[PDB]
This record gives sequence, C-alpha cells and structure tokens, in this order.
Amino acid sequence: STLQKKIEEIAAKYKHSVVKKCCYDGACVNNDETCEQRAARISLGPRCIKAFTECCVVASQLRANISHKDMQ
Amino acid sequence: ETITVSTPIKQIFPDDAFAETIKANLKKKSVTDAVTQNELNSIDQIIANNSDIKSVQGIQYLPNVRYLALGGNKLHDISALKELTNLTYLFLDFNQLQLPNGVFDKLTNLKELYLSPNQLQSLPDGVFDKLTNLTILGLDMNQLQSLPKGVFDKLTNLTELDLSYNQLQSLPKGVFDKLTQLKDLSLSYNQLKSVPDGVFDRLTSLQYIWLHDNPWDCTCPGIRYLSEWINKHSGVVGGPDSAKCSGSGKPVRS
Repeated sequence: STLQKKIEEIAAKYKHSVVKKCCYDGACVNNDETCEQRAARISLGPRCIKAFTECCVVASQLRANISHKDMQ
Repeated sequence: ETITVSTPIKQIFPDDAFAETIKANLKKKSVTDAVTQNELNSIDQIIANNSDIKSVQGIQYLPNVRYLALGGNKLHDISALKELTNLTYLFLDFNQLQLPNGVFDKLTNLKELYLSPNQLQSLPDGVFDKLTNLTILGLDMNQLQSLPKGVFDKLTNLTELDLSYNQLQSLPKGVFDKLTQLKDLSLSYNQLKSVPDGVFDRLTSLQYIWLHDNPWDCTCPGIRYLSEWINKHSGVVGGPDSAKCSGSGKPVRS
C-alpha cells in the first residue's frame, strides 16, 4: 500500500498508453500551482486532460491521507 | 500511394511535429534524411502525443500501419488516412479534429476506433456504416450535442459503446436497437433528461452500463419504463442508487 503503487493502481485503470502517461504526469507533484492551473498550461486532448487532472487530485488527496472513503 | 525514389522525410511529412514522430519511429538520425519506400512499409504502428501536431499528411504513403495512436491540441487533415485499410486500431485524442466527408468509408478492417470533438459538434449522417468489423466505439468526451438516427445501425459486432461526456439531451428511437452483441454501454455525464421507451429493449449480450450524472426528468407519467428497466436488470455499474432524479436521489417506486 505504497503511494507509487496506489497511483500505479489508479493509473492502471486507464487503457491507452498516451492517456496513462498523462495520469503519471498529473501525479507528479507541482508546488506553486494547483492541478487546475497546471492543466491550463497543457495543450493535449480531452482524454489526456481529464486523466491528468483526475490523477493529480487523487494523488494530492492521498498525500493528504484522506481515506478512499473520504475521497471524492 | 507511394514513392518512385529516395526522398527527404520532411518532403513527405510537412507537419513538423509529425515528421519528428515519424523519424523516431524509423530510427532516423534527423528529419532531413531521405526514406526508401520499403522503410515506410516497415512501420506498422504510430503512437504520438505532442501538442504541436496539426496534420498527419503523408500518413497515406505508409500502407502497413495497423495501429494509429494520436493525441494533440488540434488535428487538421486526417484525410491522409482515409485510404488505409490496413489499420485495425485508430485512437484519436485531440481538442478538435475535422471529420472529412466519408473518412471512414475505406478502413473496413479496423475494429477499434476512438474519436474526438469535431467541427460540427455532431456526428455526420452515415458516419460509421462502412464499419462492420468494428467492435469497439469510443465517443467519450467528443462533446456531441445530438444523435443522428441509425448512426449505430450498421455496427452488429459492436462489443461496447461509450457515450459518456457529451451534451446529448435525448436519444433517437431505436438508436441502440441494431446491436445484438452490445455488452456494456455508458451514457453517464451527459444532459439526458429521459430516454426513448424501449431503447435498451434489444440489448441482450449487455453486461455493464452507466447512467449517473444525467439530469433525469422524474415526473410520474414517463420515466416508469426507465425505472422498471433499472429495477429489472443488473448491468448497472456503480449501482442503481447512482442514477438520480431532479430534487430526489435514487429513482424510485411509482
């Protein structure tokens, strides 16, 4: 039950490779801005973006240590 | 389509982003180098996700692509590929691409297609009909706003069909009625308020489905059929509590 793993586990539920890369990218932690802001600078397609934003949100909450239960 | 002699990569592939992608695939040294016709034959698949690609022009020259994966900000002339019957798998993820007329008419072979939001905010009449072998159809996030009756009617071997993330407000009568083999259908994250009585009536080999996150009209004299179907089948991914009325939650008795 290691973060890397857990995100690996969220990731794995995306089939397409290019989308999967997106989610790993959103996980990777940015310091000075939010999943939201970070997503604007991006010019990729709709699937990517939804994946990248969702991955970033989950990872941040996981960092928050909220139970999947308490997880939106 | 093809080539008489040697030739520079960048002459075939004027899209700079595409040329770079092709070079990486071809184990090139640069973009400048000329390519033999056989080399184009060697590549069978292409997978790129760069924001800077706006055209797969010169895509036609390489016949032996079986699998295309492309994501970008904008894609401009996917006409280059309307001629590839060797492509089984086509995944297109872009903020907008442009649907030519009849683009899909010649790729009889491909069984899996994922599309993107297009210019017309809709799917053109007869879009898919040449597509018999296609078993997987991803329309998720295409932002579609309506559906053309019979759009799906030629899609018999269609395993699954993802319509989540669009702005559909209604479904054409018997929209789904031509797929015996459909197993999973997702209709979540739309603008549905109600569905045609009998829509899901012929969906036998149908295992999973998604209905949550649509604003369903919960007035007594219409949705009973929808409620009955939900009560009378168990393919409902996320669990029938999920789908919900305006004001209320679950659907429910009445």
